[PDB]
Amino acid sequence: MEKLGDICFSLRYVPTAGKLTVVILEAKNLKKMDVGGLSDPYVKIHLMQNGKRLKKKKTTIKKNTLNPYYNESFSFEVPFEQIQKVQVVVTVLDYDKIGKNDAIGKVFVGYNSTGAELRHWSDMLANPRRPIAQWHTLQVEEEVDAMLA
Ligand SMILES: [Ca+2]
Ligand SMILES: [Ca+2]
Ligand SMILES: [Ca+2]
Ligand SMILES: [Ca+2]
Repeated sequence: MEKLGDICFSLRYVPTAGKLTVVILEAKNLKKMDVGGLSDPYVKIHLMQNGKRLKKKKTTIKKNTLNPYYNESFSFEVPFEQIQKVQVVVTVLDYDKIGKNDAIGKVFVGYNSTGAELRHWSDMLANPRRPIAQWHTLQVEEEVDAMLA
């Protein structure tokens, strides 16, 4: 579908600690969202269960780059009886000094995820020994929101 860029993040889930850790690592080949410029990307994470947004986090903003590096870690309290139902939604947006920020693209992993998104989630569930990083193709916001609704 649309060439919007790719996002790399790691996942780890430790049931005895009830802790899900998501590290936003880097993105690549992001779409330009500023006329006569590049983009000023930041990343949002939503933790969702049953269509309800339970937690939200945001990375810092990187100026003028289509290939940002973050290495920003976020942790979430998720008990073992809930982990199978959660969705981790990752959105890359372009910060604008004036007006609304511009969503570049979005992806989710977790309950009801598909393809490489499901694979990453499954790998996390099987291997709490270490964080597992994987790249993900960004999709247009409208498409992902439809799959989450
Ligand atoms: Ca813009
Ligand atoms: Ca800026
Ligand atoms: Ca901008
Ligand atoms: Ca704007």
